[PDB]
Amino acid sequence: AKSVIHQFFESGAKGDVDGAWACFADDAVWLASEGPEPGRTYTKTEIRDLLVQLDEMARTVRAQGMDGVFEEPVFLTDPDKAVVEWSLRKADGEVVDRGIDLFTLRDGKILVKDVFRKAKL
Amino acid sequence: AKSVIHQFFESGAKGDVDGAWACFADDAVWLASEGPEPGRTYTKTEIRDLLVQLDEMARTVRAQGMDGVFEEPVFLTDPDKAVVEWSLRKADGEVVDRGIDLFTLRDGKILVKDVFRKAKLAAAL
Ligand SMILES: CCC[C@H]1C(=O)CC(=O)O[C@@H]1CC(=O)/C(C)=C/C[C@@H]1O[C@](C)(CCO)C[C@@H]1C
Ligand SMILES: CCC[C@H]1C(=O)CC(=O)O[C@@H]1CC(=O)/C(C)=C/C[C@@H]1O[C@](C)(CCO)C[C@@H]1C
Repeated sequence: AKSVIHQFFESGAKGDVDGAWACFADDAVWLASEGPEPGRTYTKTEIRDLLVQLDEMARTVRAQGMDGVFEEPVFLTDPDKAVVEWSLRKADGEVVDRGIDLFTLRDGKILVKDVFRKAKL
Repeated sequence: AKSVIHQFFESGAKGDVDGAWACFADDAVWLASEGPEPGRTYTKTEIRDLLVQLDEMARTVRAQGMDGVFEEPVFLTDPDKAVVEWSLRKADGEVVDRGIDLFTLRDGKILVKDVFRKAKLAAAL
């Protein structure tokens, strides 16, 4: 892969939960886009179950004709940070979900995945 | 300022709506965190009222010990794009709101301000 962020999305796209989980450092956090904190902090032990959930949601939206698009990661001037823009589109192209992840890396592992999404409210 | 992004947050914090507005290109869009799009698109003519609404929003949080923090922009490898992380916090430090802006700049003006915020919830399902 071109980077550990590329590896994470490539594993996910493959359904390799274990491969994606291994992209995270043992002290990593996933800062979810919704929750009381605001957002929600998931530690590495808690992340694997999130990846299982996401794999089954991915297959369910695909069966409805939806298309999940993850843009190529763009690194910041700080090379240990990068953003990944993403969206969910109906089959014709309409966007129903859109967000961005801010990654923090350390020593080739993901240390923070900070997830944001538009509120279609 | 050290960039038009620095200028924008300097002028907004002063309540200088006109100065903050002038940071936007005439064809700029402010993509708000919430709406049906998802998010909500504001063109430059609609941004000024948003800036006034936000200006009286700031007074009401200011008038309650709440402080907003806007981090220095960090640019992408595309030097016309940058992220600004931000947070609103109570006096005692509790985080009330937190988000990130993705800026697209062009010819020294803001072309896109793409706003994302964490959703404060007990749970999503
Ligand atoms: C199980 C709940 C966990 C999600 C949240 O509620 C918030 C969060 O921070 O984490 C998750 C949200 C998240 O990460 C993304 C990228 C969602 C995007 C969607 O993901 C799909 C299902 C593909 C993944 O396989 C297609 C679509 C673009
Ligand atoms: C930065 C505004 C971007 C907002 C939108 O795109 C519309 C929306 O739905 O959500 C976004 C986020 C939002 O609304 C708030 C309230 C952000 C913080 C607040 O900004 C103040 C007014 C200072 C800026 O001058 C003080 C306070 C910390």
